[PDB]
Amino acid sequence: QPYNPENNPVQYKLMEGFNEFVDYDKNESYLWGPASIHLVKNMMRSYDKTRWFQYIRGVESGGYVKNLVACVYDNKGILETKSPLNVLFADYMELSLANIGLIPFVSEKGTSNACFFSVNSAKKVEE
Amino acid sequence: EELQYDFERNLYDISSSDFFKKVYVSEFDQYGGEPYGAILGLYNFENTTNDIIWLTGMGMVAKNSHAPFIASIDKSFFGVKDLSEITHIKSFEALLEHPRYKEWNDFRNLDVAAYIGLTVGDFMLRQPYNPENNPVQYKLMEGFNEFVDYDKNESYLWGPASIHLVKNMMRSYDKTRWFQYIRGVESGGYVKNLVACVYDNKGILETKSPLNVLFADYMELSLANIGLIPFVSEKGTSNACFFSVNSAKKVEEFVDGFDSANSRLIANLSYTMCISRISHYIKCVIRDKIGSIVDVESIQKILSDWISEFVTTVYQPTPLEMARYPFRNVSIEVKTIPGKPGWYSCKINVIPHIQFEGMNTTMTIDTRLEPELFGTNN
Amino acid sequence: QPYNPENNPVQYKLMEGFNEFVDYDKNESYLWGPASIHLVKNMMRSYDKTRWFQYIRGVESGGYVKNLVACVYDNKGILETKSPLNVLFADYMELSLANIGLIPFVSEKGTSNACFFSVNSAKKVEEFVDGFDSANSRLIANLSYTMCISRISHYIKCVIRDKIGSIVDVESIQKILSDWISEFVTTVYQPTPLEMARYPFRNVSIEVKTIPGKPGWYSCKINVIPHIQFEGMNTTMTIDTRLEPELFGTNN
Amino acid sequence: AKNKIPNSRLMINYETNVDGVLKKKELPYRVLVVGDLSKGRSVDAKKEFADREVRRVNNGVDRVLEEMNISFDFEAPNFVSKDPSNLKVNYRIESVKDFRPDAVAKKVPEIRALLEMKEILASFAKDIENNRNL
Repeated sequence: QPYNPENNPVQYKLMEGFNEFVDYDKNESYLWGPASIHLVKNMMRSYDKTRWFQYIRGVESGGYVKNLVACVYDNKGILETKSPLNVLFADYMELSLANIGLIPFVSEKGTSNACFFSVNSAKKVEE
Repeated sequence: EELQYDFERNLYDISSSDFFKKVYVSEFDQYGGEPYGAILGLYNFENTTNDIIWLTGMGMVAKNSHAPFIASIDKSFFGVKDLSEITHIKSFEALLEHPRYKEWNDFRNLDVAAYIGLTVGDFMLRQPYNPENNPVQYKLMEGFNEFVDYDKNESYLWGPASIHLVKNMMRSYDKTRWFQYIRGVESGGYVKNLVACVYDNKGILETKSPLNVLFADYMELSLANIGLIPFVSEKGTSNACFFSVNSAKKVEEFVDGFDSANSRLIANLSYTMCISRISHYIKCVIRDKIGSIVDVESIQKILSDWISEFVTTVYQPTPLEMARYPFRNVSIEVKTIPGKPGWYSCKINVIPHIQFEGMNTTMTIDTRLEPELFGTNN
Repeated sequence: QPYNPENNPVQYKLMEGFNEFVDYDKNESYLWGPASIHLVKNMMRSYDKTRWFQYIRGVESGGYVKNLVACVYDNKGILETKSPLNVLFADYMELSLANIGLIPFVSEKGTSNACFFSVNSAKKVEEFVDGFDSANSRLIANLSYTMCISRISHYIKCVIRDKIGSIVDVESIQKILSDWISEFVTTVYQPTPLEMARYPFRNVSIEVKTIPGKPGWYSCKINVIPHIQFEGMNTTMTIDTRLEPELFGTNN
Repeated sequence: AKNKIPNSRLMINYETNVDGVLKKKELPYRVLVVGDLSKGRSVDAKKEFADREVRRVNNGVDRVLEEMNISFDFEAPNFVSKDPSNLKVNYRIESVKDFRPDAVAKKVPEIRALLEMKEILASFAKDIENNRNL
């Protein structure tokens, strides 16, 4: 989360006043990271708890990824939240990607969370 | 700082932590040593990503040493410069959804957090010096009682509620024996006679409430969900009480009713204080018969014959006479393992007497209860 | 204990004033003795009282070693006591030594006492996959048993020497040797440790059998399972809330 | 004697030996507290953390304090005595009542100079001398 005083204040020192410190961003260009992390970071989870890798798909089962680093900002309104994910995949996007051989990291709107519905390789599915 | 550097250096190697080597392997682990119980952090912890480790480490110890680490949280937590202005926040439940607490929500999910118990509000521990109020006890000739101080709004010495919290756990031990007696008015936390304050600005000695903040009713609750211990005051009464005594552990929700209830009892600090007292029984007393010839059916005897005097279903009159019995019922299924002949592996499970926590109520004029007065046939 | 006037005064003579007599020590260098003494001095105890060597382990059972020669000294404070033992072993030290094949003489802090929790030989403990094999090596490393099994050798090569010329059989030697050891094997447990340590072994087999060629010669083969001692245990506490569903169940 | 007395015809001995497992005294529920008390000014505080003997408070917070050499040499505005140099409060804490605005005036040498006059100056018998009555 970018650095604001009222939001995500830089932890200053015990005397050096620093918490009053802003950053400079607006639209979409302030640090990102690939979904692959949470994907693997769930395979790890799907091993300490269970033992195999069935527990990395769907909401109720595997990929849920709780509590992500969202973002909020006060441009003119009243702290309009910013979804943690790069892109807000719809339903048929979740599927129409699985056929291409991609793993979509779809978000629940507002919930500030995600889930892996599809976990397909790049291998062709044929018919 | 001398602990900040300690845990932050040995977070991934706690057994080598210097402090850990002055509470676990020092007095709790060693033979003739006297173990500790319920540490008391006199500090104030913010939402910083440094002070978050401090708890992560101290809890890493407490978890193992079995000693619920109680502390307090600064007003800097809620992102406000005056703790009194926390009353303005509607629901802290919706607050923690803010991405500013992301690091914190991760910590609440850790297992170690089930031993941390953070308190909100600070009691006034000293009355400032006036001649007509709290006069300095002068000497037998050196006139000194005529001596004033200089304060007004809100800046004259405070102390964290955590003290009275622990100072009630002590009380809930000399009187009773376990830690059921630290909640509610009638039962535990009442904290009688606090150091209030009075001052004559222009009116006629307008009293000042002993507590930092005058929590309302739904504040008492809307904090318990965040994993905080509010030290709420009775307006004017110059007293307090702990309604909630929850750890920082997440409460979850779940679909299955049983699972939902599990997480509600685990978050509850008062039980983990009690369950901890069993660990101080096992790794303490059974050490005596470490070489004696015993069996699966013998260890289930010694360990059960003890705890049996502390489990009931019947309720005794008054709270104190019943808080003698913390638990409701217990299972103790020990069993030998293959390979190691002299080794075993126990697995107990305790259901503590579930405390009251609140209730809804729908009143209504039925007029159907007694049909003899409103029925057709007459 | 080193010699001070107020502490451990030298017993002077009936006129020669000598009790006022000091020594010179401070940190850690004033006479020591190996723990092995008390170890053996407990095996002796575990013989006059009981008869075998089960009574040399643990607090409640064997090794307790009451009343040791501590030390006190007034440097500047007020007689700061000095623990009788060389080293103040912690809990996992008691164990983490037993695996190396050592016998730690651990002390109770302040109590001015000790106890032998572990009594293992220097034999390797191994591990193995098969559970039985793994347990074998755990009992063999244990010194207290090899002390007992040894006492059977002191029975055979000692007593059966009497009937060296007598006419006996495969079925007769299995009698004399068994009828003896039989009074020391049980399964039931007696109250208190001492009253039960009378019985070291759990059960025994004794299959002797004559060999071809040598007519008057035999070849025995016994096998003893000693009463396995306590050694430790893990424990997982948890709030189940599923034990009594009458309070948390749906139906209400 | 291990040699053992020669057995007579009627040897009575009287057994006085008793076996049994010793008792264990209860454990006082210890409460550890951890906070910056000395601010880095005490015998056990000035030492490395690897070796800080925990206190006990057997007596009370009055004597467990005095057991620690908690002094302080912090400067403060001067309004007593002559010459320059700000007032230097320098004394070790004995009891907890030391922070009482009174025990301070008894401890700080400079302030005690004014309190010393209030014993003599204010004790002027202008009521015994003024009350003459013939």
